[PDB]
Amino acid sequence: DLASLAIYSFWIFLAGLIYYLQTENMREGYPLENEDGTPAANQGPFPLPKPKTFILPHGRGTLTVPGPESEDRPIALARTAVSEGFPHAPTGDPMKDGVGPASWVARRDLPELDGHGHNKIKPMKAAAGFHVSAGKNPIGLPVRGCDLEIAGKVVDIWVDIPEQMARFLEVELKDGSTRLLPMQMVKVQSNRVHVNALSSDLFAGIPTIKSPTEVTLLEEDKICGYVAGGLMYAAPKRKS
Amino acid sequence: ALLSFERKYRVPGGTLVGGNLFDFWVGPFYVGFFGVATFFFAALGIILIAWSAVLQGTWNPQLISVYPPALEYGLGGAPLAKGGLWQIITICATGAFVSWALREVEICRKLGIGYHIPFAFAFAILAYLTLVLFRPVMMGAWGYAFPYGIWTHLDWVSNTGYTYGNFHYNPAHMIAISFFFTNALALALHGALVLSAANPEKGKEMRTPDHEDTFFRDLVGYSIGTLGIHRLGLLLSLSAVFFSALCMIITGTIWFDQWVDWWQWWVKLPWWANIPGGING
Amino acid sequence: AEYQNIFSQVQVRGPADLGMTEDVNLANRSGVGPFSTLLGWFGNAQLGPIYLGSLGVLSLFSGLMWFFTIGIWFWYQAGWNPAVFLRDLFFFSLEPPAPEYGLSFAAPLKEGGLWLIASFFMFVAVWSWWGRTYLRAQALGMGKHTAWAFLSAIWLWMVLGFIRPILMGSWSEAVPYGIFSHLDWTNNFSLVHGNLFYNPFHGLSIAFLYGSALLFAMHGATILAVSRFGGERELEQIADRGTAAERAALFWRWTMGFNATMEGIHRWAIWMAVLVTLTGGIGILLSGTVVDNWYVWGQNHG
Ligand code: BCL
Ligand code: BCL
Ligand SMILES: CC[C@H]1c2cc3[nH]c4c(c3C)C(=O)[C@H](C(=O)OC)c4c3nc(cc4[nH]c(cc(n2)[C@@H]1C)c(C(C)=O)c4C)[C@@H](C)[C@@H]3CCC(=O)OC/C=C(\C)CCC[C@@H](C)CCC[C@H](C)CCCC(C)C
Ligand SMILES: CC[C@H]1c2cc3[nH]c4c(c3C)C(=O)[C@H](C(=O)OC)c4c3nc(cc4[nH]c(cc(n2)[C@@H]1C)c(C(C)=O)c4C)[C@@H](C)[C@@H]3CCC(=O)OC/C=C(\C)CCC[C@H](C)CCC[C@H](C)CCCC(C)C
Ligand SMILES: COC(C)(C)C(=O)C/C=C(\C)CC/C=C(\C)CC/C=C(\C)CCCC/C(C)=C/CC[C@H](C)CC/C=C(\C)CCC=C(C)C
Ligand SMILES: CCCCCCCCCCCC[N+](C)(C)[O-]
Ligand SMILES: CCCCCCCCCCCC[N+](C)(C)[O-]
Ligand SMILES: CCCCCCCCCCCC[N+](C)(C)[O-]
Ligand SMILES: CCCCCCCCCCCC[N+](C)(C)[O-]
Ligand SMILES: [Fe+3]
Repeated sequence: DLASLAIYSFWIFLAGLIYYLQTENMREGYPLENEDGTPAANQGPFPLPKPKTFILPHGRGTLTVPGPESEDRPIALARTAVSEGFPHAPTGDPMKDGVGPASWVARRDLPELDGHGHNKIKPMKAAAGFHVSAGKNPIGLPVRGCDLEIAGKVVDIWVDIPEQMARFLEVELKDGSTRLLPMQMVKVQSNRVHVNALSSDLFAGIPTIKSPTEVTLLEEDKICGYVAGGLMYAAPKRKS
Repeated sequence: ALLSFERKYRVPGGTLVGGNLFDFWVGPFYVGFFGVATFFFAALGIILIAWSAVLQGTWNPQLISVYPPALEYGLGGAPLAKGGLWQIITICATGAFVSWALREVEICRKLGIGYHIPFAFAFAILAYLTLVLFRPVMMGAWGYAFPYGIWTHLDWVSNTGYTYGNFHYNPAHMIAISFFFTNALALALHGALVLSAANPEKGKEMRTPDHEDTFFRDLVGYSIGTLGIHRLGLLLSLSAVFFSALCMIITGTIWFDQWVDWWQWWVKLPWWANIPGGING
Repeated sequence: AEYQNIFSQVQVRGPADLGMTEDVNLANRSGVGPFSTLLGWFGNAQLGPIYLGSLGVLSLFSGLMWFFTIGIWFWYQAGWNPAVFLRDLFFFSLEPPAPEYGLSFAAPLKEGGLWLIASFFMFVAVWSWWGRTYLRAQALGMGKHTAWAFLSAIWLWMVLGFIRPILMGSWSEAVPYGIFSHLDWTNNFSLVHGNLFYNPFHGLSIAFLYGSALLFAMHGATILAVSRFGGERELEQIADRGTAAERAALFWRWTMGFNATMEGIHRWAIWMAVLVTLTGGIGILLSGTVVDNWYVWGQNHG
């Protein structure tokens, strides 16, 4: 009957749909590889989808996926076993090298632009008409690392103009240079800003930005990467 | 075996239990100590379930059903064929679930991300525990739990419901449903919003978040924003399930009568209780 | 403890954002509204502006007419007494015409006519608002996802109070406007058709509802888990994969064996939610037109 028809029909629809859904999520990081980077033998039942090309605004060109994949940065890792499936140990300083939970991707070295073609993110000093409207203004508060030692002082807030949001705290270190600190990895308190991931001694290692009034996708990744990695690698310096 | 960008992430560490012992992968999958735990609990449980199936004398999945002990057994142990098997199976499920959560924690650490996912999952686990542990205890027999079978479980739902009248009147049930509906609404929108920006009209350039915020203020005069909608989703979801637990944990424990009748409180407020006319006067 | 990013710990404000100006008729957009610092702790603090236009007004006017046409009926039931009105608010009900009138538009007002008026108002209200979702997108050059997603919802509503009442031969088969009454109608609709738990569309529909919660839980917690690497900035992540997208995909690959991309995850999303009322609509449509009792149907399968 009709009902039987409809339901049998639907289970068929649903199956080609999953198939679709699945092949679309195969647009990045495919095809699969062996730990040595050579193409892996068994890529699953699903074919790579036919490529699609994105037209990036503000004449930043195009992106076609799937496409040639490459890390475009050295990886300082060495195998710890003779068969597949085991960890790869950092061969240096994982933090300094950017592997592990400290990994960063070679994103473009251009900043994210808003709808108008202006830098999406800005130090608040250069963002005409922005102010802390609620909560504790961090600016001026010392910054404490997981080792409970003071590392610097907030000397500005880098805001996201189109979404009117605090993205990073800029921090002034003992030598007078500054670093960005992701907003998402610090606790703003009444008398201090506490950073659990990094011990005071690692703040200097936080990668620097080439221009003082801009951050690029590459530098966001290298920074967030680094600060995140502290959680696992600063661990010996963290006390509470 | 690895995604084109996976290797630099596959470093040692992050394990909660047992150091480097189980710190490794199997194909795409991460094992970890709890990798093993869940496997063991999952193996055992499925076994017991098959064992129930022979005692039942059917291999047909639409028929197979593992029932809790009958009320006469209260919160004591029961013979295998008479409810023990379900009790173990329930222990094993719990073991599986919790372990699966703790593995999520272990992966979280290795990758250096937040614990929001293990977190949210614990709500699912807590809803399940409400229906097979917290409610039966409080009620006083494993027998109030739902049976493990594809349709028999739908039956428990239907019977348990109709016991208190039309269950629609359970007030926390009303609230819990509003989230389920609301969440789906919001998942519908979020998905649609991002896709429409990433896949504009033919030959046009990718839109920006600015467009997303504009599209919505134009539409309903407000936009919760890209960070917001993700906070929103997590919340509606967790809330739906939170109220779902609540509506059950109260049902049969502190309220055992017809749910519709509980509304008489409102209608019988002394200031309008006796005023004639309307529906109730 | 570590910061979780469920609530902002510092609010920043700037000049009211009047938004992108594509092909949008700027004469129609309103003025910026105030800013809720309340809202600001969760998401955006800025209210408005909003776009009026012709369809917005028609929609918005029919919308109120519907609501009010029901409202006066409730008052008439309450004996115009504000006390009764409050006491009995969820008990009042605007019911469709009796089965006697069939698909007739001649039912007396106290006997079903008023229901038709209200519905007519809702019909126009809803469709115009649909056209509104479409146009608003067109004017910004965006995909029409939202309008199509919306159409799914519309499907179930169309079926409940219009398509099914018409295929059954009478308006009496439609849903009454009322809080407790539309609950009862639902509960009763299942009883009559032999328990909707045997309607496999109903069962499918529940799977996608349950799933929507499962997914929006998964997606939300994930994006929050990696917002420490600017995860929420999904459009740029699509355009240039960040570590965020990577950690996201990998956490999931390592847990359950496969994974999404940032554009990908949102396709899972729109389809999981859209299938709820899509399947739903179908389950209800066959109910009572082709299948009288899902249990009997369940025994044979035809
Ligand atoms: C929480 C609310 C009620 C209840 C009310 C209902 C109602 C009402 C319905 C279901 C439906 C289903 N229920 Mg139930 N269900 C409950 C508790 C459970 C439990 C549990 C351990 O707590 C589980 C595992 C299930 C599982 C299921 C599926 C068989 C089915 C589709 C659900 C779905 O899409 O979810 C979304 C999740 C996903 C898409 C992720 C993938 C889920 C897959 C499908 C899981 C299948 C597991 C199953 C085959 C058993 C495996 C166990 C062993 C390892 C073999 N229910 C409680 C008692 N359930 C629907 C149905 O059609 O089944 C008859 C239906 O109509
Ligand atoms: C006793 C009750 C019966 C039963 C009878 C029914 C009936 C009858 C129906 C459902 C339906 C549904 N049931 Mg059932 N159901 C039962 C038990 C259950 C259980 C359970 C036991 O755990 C669950 C989980 C469900 C779950 C569900 C949903 C999956 C499904 C509706 C999805 C939806 O989101 O629509 C919500 C979305 C809409 C209604 C879309 C409307 C969109 C419109 C356009 C909104 C306009 C707004 C308006 C103009 C006002 C404006 C707003 C103001 C400005 C604020 N049922 C039992 C067996 N169920 C529906 C279905 O699809 O079944 C197959 C349905 O018709
Ligand atoms: C795919 C399935 C899900 C879905 C999707 C969906 N719904 C949608 C969309 C989509 C994709 C839209 O684009 C569209 C939308 O614009 O949302 C922002 C819509 C929408 N879904 C809505 C509601 C809705 N969707 C629902 C369900 C669902 N929608 C599904 C679960 C439900 C239910 C019953 O679960 C409801 C109630 C609307 C918010 C919106 C469609 C708006 C519309 O058509 O308006 C027409 C008429 C008016 C303008 C009426 C206004 C009259 C009011 C002023 C009266 C009430 C006054 C009241 C006392 C006010 C106070 C409220 C307080 C909280 C402050
Ligand atoms: C809290 C909000 C919602 C939510 C969230 C949620 N679910 C989650 C997560 C999150 C955040 C995960 O991270 C985790 C996941 O990895 O998803 C891919 C998970 C998950 N949610 C799942 C299912 C699921 N979630 C559901 C619900 C929900 N999940 C909510 C609505 C439902 C239902 C019925 O609504 C189901 C069916 C899994 C796909 C996955 C967890 C997988 C897992 O725990 O693996 C460990 C266990 C096994 C491999 C099998 C164990 C076998 C048992 C020992 C025996 C079988 C016993 C069982 C009781 C029989 C039941 C029979 C039925 C017919 C009744
Ligand atoms: C404060 O008092 C005043 C008077 C000021 C008020 O305004 C108060 C007002 C309230 C008390 C209002 C309360 C309103 C509610 C309780 C409403 C509840 C509504 C629901 C629960 C609705 C549920 C389901 C509705 C459904 C499925 C409607 C479907 C409608 C349609 C598909 C429309 C079909 C079209 C029809 C039959 C006519 C078509 C005619 C043509 C010519 C095309
Ligand atoms: C996480 C534990 C879940 C267990 C589910 C039910 C187990 C019942 C345990 C009772 C065993 C014996 N008793 C009555 C003497 O306590
Ligand atoms: C978006 C893809 C995920 C879809 C989930 C498919 C599994 C649902 C199984 C429901 C069982 C249903 N049925 C028809 C017997 O009632
Ligand atoms: C519904 C769950 C689907 C998970 C898919 C997992 C893909 C695994 C690919 C094969 C890897 C094989 N193995 C375990 C033999 O090494
Ligand atoms: C109801 C949800 C079911 C999810 C559908 C299962 C998809 C499995 C995809 C496995 C992909 C294998 N691969 C390529 C990663 O090895
Ligand atoms: Fe998202």
